[PDB]
Amino acid sequence: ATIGRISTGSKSLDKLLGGGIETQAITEVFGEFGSGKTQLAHTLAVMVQLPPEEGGLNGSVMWIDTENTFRPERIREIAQNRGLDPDEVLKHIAYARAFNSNHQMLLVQQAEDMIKELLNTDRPVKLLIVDSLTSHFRSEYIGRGALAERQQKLAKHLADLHRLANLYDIAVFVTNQVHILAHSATLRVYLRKGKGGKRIARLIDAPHLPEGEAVFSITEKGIED
Amino acid sequence: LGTFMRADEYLKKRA
Repeated sequence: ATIGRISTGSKSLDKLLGGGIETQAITEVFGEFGSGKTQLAHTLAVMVQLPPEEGGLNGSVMWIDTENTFRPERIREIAQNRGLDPDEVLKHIAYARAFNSNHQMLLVQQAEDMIKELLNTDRPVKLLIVDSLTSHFRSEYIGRGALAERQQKLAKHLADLHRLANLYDIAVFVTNQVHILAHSATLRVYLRKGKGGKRIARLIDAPHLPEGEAVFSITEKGIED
Repeated sequence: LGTFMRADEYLKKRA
């Protein structure tokens, strides 16, 4: 099946990404606090709902938080400022907070049920966000010999996410806060602050990257150049 | 809150 591509809101970042974030893939964005990760997640949750000539997939969204990150009013702001109905955009986002890493795993199973339900409607799920994907795994699996079990559990969780991406033609978008540990995303994007309030993105280990860095801002429209 | 909810309902719940 053809790969779909969701615009980030930034033409610079879209170009770096080859047109947008891909369905049938896990894209990981990582960086320090304040680097733009959560703002990119909120923007994507709006952009994916647009028609394709506006960079979207006419898609619904599922969002798993590990920390308290999701802000429905920020969604409303981004939508309103892009010419959309803010409250209609909220109706196409399903949100859950993971209590711990085991609950996080169950939530992915439940996500599959909604994905199946919507698959052959005109607003199938096209974006699954997992914010701070490793945060519970890092707090729970700690101490001597914890590395092996933590990374094994993570690998399984990531395999479950890859399966949903590939089986249902969804973009999976995950964030993490700052090797040598394993990583299993399709594409890894490093974000950092730049001058003038900008953010800078770089692809990590993607030799089929035409080399470069993207520059973008965080505004009332979410992410833009 | 133990499971998914639509974001419009979530906004209302948190208020």
